[PDB]
Amino acid sequence: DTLLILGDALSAGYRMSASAAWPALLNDKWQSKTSVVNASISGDTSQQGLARLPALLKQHQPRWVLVELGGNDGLRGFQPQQTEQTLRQILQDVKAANAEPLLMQIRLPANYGRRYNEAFSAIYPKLAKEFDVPLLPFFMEEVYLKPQWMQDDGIHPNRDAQPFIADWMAKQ
Amino acid sequence: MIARWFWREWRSPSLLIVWLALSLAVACVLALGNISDRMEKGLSQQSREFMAGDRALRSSREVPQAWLEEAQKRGLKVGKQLTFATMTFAGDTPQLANVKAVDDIYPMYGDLQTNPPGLKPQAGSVLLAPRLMALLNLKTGDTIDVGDATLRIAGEVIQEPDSGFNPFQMAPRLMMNLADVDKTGAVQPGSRVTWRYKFGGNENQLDGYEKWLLPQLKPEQRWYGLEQDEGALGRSMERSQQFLLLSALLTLLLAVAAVAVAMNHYCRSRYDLVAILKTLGAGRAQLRKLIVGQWLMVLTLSAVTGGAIGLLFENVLMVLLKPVLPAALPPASLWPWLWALGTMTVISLLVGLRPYRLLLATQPLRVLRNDVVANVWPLKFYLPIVSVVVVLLLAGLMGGSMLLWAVLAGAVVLALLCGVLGWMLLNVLRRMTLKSLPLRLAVSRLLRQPWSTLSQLSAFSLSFMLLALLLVLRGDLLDRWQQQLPPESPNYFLINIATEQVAPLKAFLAEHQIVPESFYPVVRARLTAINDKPTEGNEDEALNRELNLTWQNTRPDHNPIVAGNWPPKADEVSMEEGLAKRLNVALGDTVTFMGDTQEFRAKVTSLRKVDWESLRPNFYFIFPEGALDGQPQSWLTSFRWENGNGMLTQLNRQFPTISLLDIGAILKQVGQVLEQVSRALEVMVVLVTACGMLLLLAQVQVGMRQRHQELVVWRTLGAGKKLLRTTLWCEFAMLGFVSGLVAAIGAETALAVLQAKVFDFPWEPDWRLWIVLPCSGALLLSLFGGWLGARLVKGKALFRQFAG
Amino acid sequence: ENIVEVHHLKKSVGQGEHELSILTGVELVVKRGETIALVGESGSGKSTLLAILAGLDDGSSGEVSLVGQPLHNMDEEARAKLRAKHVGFVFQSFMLIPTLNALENVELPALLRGESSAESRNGAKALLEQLGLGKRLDHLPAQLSGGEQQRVALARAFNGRPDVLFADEPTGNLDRQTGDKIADLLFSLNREHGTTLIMVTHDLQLAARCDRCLRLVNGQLQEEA
Amino acid sequence: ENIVEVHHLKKSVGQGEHELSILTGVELVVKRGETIALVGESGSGKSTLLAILAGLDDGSSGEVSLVGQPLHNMDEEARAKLRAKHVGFVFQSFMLIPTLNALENVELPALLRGESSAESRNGAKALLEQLGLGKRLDHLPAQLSGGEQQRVALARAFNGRPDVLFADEPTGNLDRQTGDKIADLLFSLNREHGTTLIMVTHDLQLAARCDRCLRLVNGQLQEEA
Ligand SMILES: Nc1ncnc2c1ncn2[C@@H]1O[C@H](COP(=O)(O)OP(=O)(O)NP(=O)(O)O)[C@@H](O)[C@H]1O
Ligand SMILES: Nc1ncnc2c1ncn2[C@@H]1O[C@H](COP(=O)(O)OP(=O)(O)NP(=O)(O)O)[C@@H](O)[C@H]1O
Ligand SMILES: [Mg+2]
Ligand SMILES: [Mg+2]
Repeated sequence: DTLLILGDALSAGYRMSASAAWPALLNDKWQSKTSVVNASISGDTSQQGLARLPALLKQHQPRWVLVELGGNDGLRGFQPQQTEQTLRQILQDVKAANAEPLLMQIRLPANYGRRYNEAFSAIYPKLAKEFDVPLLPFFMEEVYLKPQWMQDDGIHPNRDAQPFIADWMAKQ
Repeated sequence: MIARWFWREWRSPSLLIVWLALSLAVACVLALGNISDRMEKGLSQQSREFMAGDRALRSSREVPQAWLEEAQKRGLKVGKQLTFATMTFAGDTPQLANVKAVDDIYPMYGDLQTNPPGLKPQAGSVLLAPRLMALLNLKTGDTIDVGDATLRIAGEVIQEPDSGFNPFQMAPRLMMNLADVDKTGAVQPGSRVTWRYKFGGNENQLDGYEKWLLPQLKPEQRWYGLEQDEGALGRSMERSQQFLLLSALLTLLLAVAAVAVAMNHYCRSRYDLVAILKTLGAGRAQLRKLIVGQWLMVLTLSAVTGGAIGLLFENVLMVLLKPVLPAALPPASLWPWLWALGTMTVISLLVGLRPYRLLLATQPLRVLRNDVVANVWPLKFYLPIVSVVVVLLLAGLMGGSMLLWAVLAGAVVLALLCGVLGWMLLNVLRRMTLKSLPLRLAVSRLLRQPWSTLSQLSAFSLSFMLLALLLVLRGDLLDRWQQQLPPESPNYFLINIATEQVAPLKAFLAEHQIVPESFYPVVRARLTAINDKPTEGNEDEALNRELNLTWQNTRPDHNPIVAGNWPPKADEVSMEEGLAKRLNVALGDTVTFMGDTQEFRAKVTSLRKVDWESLRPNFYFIFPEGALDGQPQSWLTSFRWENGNGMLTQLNRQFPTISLLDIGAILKQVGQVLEQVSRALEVMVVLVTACGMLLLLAQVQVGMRQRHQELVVWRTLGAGKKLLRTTLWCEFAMLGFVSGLVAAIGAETALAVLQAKVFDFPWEPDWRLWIVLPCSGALLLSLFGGWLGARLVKGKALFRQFAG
Repeated sequence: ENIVEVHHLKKSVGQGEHELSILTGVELVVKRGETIALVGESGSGKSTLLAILAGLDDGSSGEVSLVGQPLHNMDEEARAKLRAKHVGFVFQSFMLIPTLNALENVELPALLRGESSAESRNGAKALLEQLGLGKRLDHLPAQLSGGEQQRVALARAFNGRPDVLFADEPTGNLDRQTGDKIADLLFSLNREHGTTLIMVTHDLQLAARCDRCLRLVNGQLQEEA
Repeated sequence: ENIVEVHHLKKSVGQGEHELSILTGVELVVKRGETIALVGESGSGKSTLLAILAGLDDGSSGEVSLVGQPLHNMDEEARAKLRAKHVGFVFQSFMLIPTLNALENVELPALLRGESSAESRNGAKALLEQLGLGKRLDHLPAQLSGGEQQRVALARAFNGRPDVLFADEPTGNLDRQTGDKIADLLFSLNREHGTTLIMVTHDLQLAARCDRCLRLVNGQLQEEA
């Protein structure tokens, strides 16, 4: 069994080595039974994620796929319909190729705007219900009240939060 | 009694020329120092205005108010700014906006320009970027819901002075009053809200509050100023400061040399007076008081005249250059006054000390008949002591900067080369036969007194090499800045461009009469292993964060290959020299990259120079076409366009996934800074060149004064004026040729050292200097000597003036 | 025939109260080959009169003709050329170069005349050795006595080889033997080369040896011997 | 009684080949009130011998005693004090100040002696007018003739009012009348104030007028008259 991770620097690792990223830590924790491979790349869009999708699907071919994308798209700001359609197509492609998608419930920070945050957060339960996949909660809130787990920018967690993120994902 | 003495001596030609040279040196040094200090103060003030403050404190959360209360008690002015991002809605259309909130204190420094100008952040109204306004198709007087609160739109913002020079701020600018933030309710825990704190006031209270806060600093807090910044503009400011300090050092050294020559001439002239006063058995205290009183009166008069002339010259220059100058500079300090006065006094005293004690010990007759003087304090020991003293004094004055070390190394290598070449020239000339008259006359004049020839050669050589160093440094800096900022630089950037979307994008550009530049592909990969050794654990940024690899086809224009061959072949990469050095990577090393879970190895086959100050896209690695075709590729491009904004909105609607970036304000500001500093440097180099020309004229006139007796004897015998002019031309041309020849190598050495350890630029030898400097210096000296001899030959009954 | 002609030459130095009248009109007729001696007291104007006679200065008024050329009508360049061509002068303080040795000092006029170094040096050495200065070739004027400097100046004048020679105090700082030798050399040169000689000295015997003797009294020349 | 004593005084100038031997041992005994004349040829060493006799220079070897004080054993300061106290000197080139007038030049020693300006100026004016220099008070040495400069130097020496006076060529640049006047003044000063006089000149009559006459031959003194 192998778990593929496809997302942003939250899993790719912002300004840290590949082993420093949390998915590598989770793979180390799960060496015996189920390996973990990270394919996340920072700054990707939904269209860019779709472009990178076939290569990863053919190279890895895992049992489960962790799909956490659109968070940076929401941060930069996409109209809900376009990003919803692109994510729908990506999920359809992932489920088509004998791969179980894992969608992460992403909620934009409360200062980003309540209306858009609610509209963007309501997408994930709808997609999870439509595709019948678990929806792990937005654990960056667990980092919201942890300045020691964050960096100067406040966007990416520090290396200290990486073990915590790996532990939380292992629990999930 | 002695008043009539001094009044009559002031009319004497030798004392007159010595005093004129001293006063000119003092005035020029004082004026140059004052101008440089005022320019530096203006640069600091404009840098603060660009930063909109004197001290910056950036925090991710709320700092305790007690520190700000302490700052208020200290009297320093403190301002708070809150920056974040929100998703506003033009009706149904959502759009990200970078929201900023300031108090009434802002703008603390500089000026904020809005559309219409004069608007200020106030309650009940907000401001949007013109790009944002066009994207949301709103206008002045509209009401928009920012965050969770709806407010009226006051207008657009032309430019904000404190906008960071970051070419990654994709979010368009939004502005609102600091009091209305709680209306939106965006202030919540876990929010990426940045608190900037601007501090302004006198530097004494600034330092006091800084040292008060130093024990209280926290990791979440970043406290700094402007010089500590690693930005390219800050480094350029540092280079400008070093350039001004170098100019001050050069003019100080030129003044030192001129006053040293003048003091030597004066002390040699005073020999007869010393001998006659000692003959009558005058009291040692009495004669000492007389000689030191005359010397100090001369020094004081020269200092007063130099100060007055320098003040008047500075006022005239400020009046004349005011339209060229940006604004009225703040007044400077009195440190240049002390610098000039101490330099003059110390140099004169150290030059004149040895002859005074030597004549005190020596009998008057041995001075009169030039017999063997007392073997006390030989020059073989006197010169090293003087060199050590002046080196220590300069180090104390300028804090022992490495540029001073480079200058002194150049000076000593110039001195040794001058000595060796002078000995060789003396031998060859003694082995040489001639046929023309003025050539033989100049040869004889040089041969008879070799030590004065050596002294004049050294002075002219040092002056020429200092001037050449200044000119070369100014030219190199201007050329580098011009290369770094092309006037045709694009003012807009498109990022996150898809490979399938470039063709519609290319058609869009072609329809819009836009000629795009190279579309840079981007692949995100990390250098995991170097020479089969993993790079994990290394603290180098390139080995920790992501790398943006790319491939091209045409040879880079701004990155000439220093080592290696273009283009790299299959499994070959053109690497940057700095990265190769910092990663201990040499040519042929195996570099292993991981990107999109795909691992590929390349061989370093080309070393290239990359300047991060350049606004063009720059990369740590370059691949050939076909190396990373299978890797996923994003695309980046830039274009220049200022005609309207509707096409931008149309492009955004057609390509919402493509990020748009505006750099117009940053480009305008950096251009303004560069042109201001360029004007400053041009004025500085012009004035330094003028002062150097004046000092060279003074030295040539001193030499003519020293040769006056033989010239007037020749004219009395019946020498033609044309013959005398030709002889002076030949002699001074040969002197200037040799001086420029040695100064070429001296300037090469000094430039190499300073460029290696001060300006951090690659050194290159220039044969153009080696050719121009000797002939140019020879021509200048020949013209000066010819004009001076033409002036001197005028008059009647000049033989009566042989004694003087 | 008349090489030197003077008409109503006057000279005045100073201004206002400081003004002093030196000459009261000079009339002088001198042909080639004559030996002219000038006598008087110190401060009487003999030196300045001789100097303006040589054409190096212009008096208050008058006409001066040297070798049949109006010196006042000529410029400084023409006068310099005439001096380099046919005129030699000997001062009182010897006006010597402090930075040059005796041999170079006497060789200098020949070099200025474009002559080669070898012949000029040989002639200078001959002139110095005939004056007994062969052991002071490398010595400097500051290293030498006043009589040695006077002999160096005389040797330089001889090296000039002029057709007219003006000298002031030629044997003032010399003993009887050296003065006699210098006078014999000067008379031999005048008799051989026909060079006109105008000497100003206080030696009564040497003045009497000259063909004509003029005393300078109250700015006027009077024939005496 | 003997004010000047010389024992085996020798002087040599130069080095190696340039070395020249001037003196071969000098023995001299001079008491107060004597008039000593020195004779010889130019370059014989009279000037340097007189100068080292005045104690301004040190010879190769020998013992020199002035007014019963070993000058060689003293330092430059003691010699300067002795010169300011009892010694006056007159050079050949008059060593005059170019930036000062005659009156100030002669008044300078009295000022250096601490005397007030009025008395010093009156004495200087008297010395100049008795020499016939009353009309050249404001004139400069460059503005004056060589004889005028010599008279200025003599007047300065007189203003020094020393007990011993060394002079070189006192009447070389003077006519017969001025030389006679200077000699009469010097003899009157010697007879009145008892000031010892040591004069070096080429005038045979003036040398014979002195009490003793010494000729300098091959670096040795020989009694002549
Ligand atoms: N520059 C001057 N300023 C004032 N007076 C001057 C100047 N030059 C010359 N005189 C006067 O003119 C006089 C004549 O000078 P000079 O021609 O040297 O006299 P002389 O009788 O030839 N002397 P000498 O050759 O020594 O016997 C001087 O002594 C002064 O009185
Ligand atoms: N500094 C010196 N270097 C070399 N030789 C010197 C030096 N000083 C003196 N002499 C020699 O010593 C000689 C004597 O000098 P000096 O004492 O002036 O001679 P003098 O016979 O007294 N001359 P005068 O008084 O003019 O008749 C000189 O002429 C030189 O030959
Ligand atoms: Mg005269
Ligand atoms: Mg002598």
